[PDB]
Amino acid sequence: STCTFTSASEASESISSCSDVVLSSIEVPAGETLDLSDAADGSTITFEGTTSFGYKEWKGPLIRFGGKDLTVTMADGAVIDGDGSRWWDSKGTNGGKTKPKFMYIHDVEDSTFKGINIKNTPVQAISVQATNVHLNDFTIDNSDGDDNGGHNTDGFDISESTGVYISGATVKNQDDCIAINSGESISFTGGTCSGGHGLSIGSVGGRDDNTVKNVTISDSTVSNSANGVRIKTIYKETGDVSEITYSNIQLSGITDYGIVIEQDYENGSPTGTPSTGIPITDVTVDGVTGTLEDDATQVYILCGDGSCSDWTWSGVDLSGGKTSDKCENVPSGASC
Ligand SMILES: *[C@@H]1O[C@H](CO)[C@@H](O[C@@H]2O[C@H](CO)[C@@H](O)[C@H](O)[C@H]2NC(C)=O)[C@H](O)[C@H]1NC(C)=O
Ligand SMILES: *[C@H]1O[C@H](CO)[C@@H](O)[C@H](O)[C@@H]1O
Ligand SMILES: *[C@H]1O[C@H](CO)[C@@H](O)[C@H](O)[C@@H]1O
Repeated sequence: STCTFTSASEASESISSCSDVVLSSIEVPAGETLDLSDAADGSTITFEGTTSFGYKEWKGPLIRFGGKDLTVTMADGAVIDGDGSRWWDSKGTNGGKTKPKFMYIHDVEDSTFKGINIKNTPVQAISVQATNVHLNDFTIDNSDGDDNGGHNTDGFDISESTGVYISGATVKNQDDCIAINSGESISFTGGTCSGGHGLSIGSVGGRDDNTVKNVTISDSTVSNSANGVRIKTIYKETGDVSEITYSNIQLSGITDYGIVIEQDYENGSPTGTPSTGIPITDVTVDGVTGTLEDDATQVYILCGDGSCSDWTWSGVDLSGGKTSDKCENVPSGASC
């Protein structure tokens, strides 16, 4: 007795009483969240047809998950379409129109999301605040944003999580493919990132949680993006970044930085001066290869005095771009 919902109200009202849920071409009203947070433990949720959202300049989120032992999937041909170009104005979260957050995978545990297919989010696509979740074969296609004013269209923003396993994601966007602001035991593998800002740890600091530990980013590609591999920490803040592994990352058409690790962020931009309250230790880089554009820098490491240590750097083989003469306090295991 699968429950089939054709409206947001039906879902919100009835989801908790259902073990098998079908969300059939829901047109979510403007200014409302498609609220699935009261989903029954152990239930299955399937998206069918096109899920859409009415236009309002508000903060979202457009979709909110919640619960335990969930299985979330998409029917053949199904898509969750944010139709973000309605909001896009080249300013994203920094100005212009108020733009809603898209998908919150918050207050979720021991659940698997499979084949989630998303197009044109207003700003950031997925906010993850979860425990022991698998996010498999996602497609987050914000490629329309390149010519239609997309900005801050992050793939996965991760914070306050433990055990988040992303596999097989494809992210076409205008900002970070993934951004880990905090978390423990986070992995991203078999990913295809294009258009944006790369595979990022940070910015780290100034939040409720400023600890990143045990991150593995591997077997993935990053194309036509500002950065390949990145770790950013905030000037004069505290936290800890450790046990980070980048393995078998292939880059193409990188425009800014192949690998960039810097401890000098303030107000969303580099100051040029690092600080030492957010140590970055036990970082392994093993096999980062590919191509950089003419004005890109291969490697830029801007660490505080003593605040980056115990790095294991090998197989860094980049072609094109420039060599930095601005690196500071580079760990013995590494090189610009
Ligand atoms: C770092 O993260 C990995 C997960 O990315 C943790 O290892 C796993 O633990 C269970 C134990 O059976 C395995 O089934 C999983 O397959 C493991 N995951 C992976 C990707 O290998 C690992 O223990 C963490 N390291 C710590 C906490 O020291
Ligand atoms: C989802 O929406 C329903 C009605 O739309 C509420 O009753 C429920 O609390 C949740 O907000
Ligand atoms: C949600 O759906 C259930 C049926 O599964 C209804 O009983 C309820 O009133 C709401 O429509």
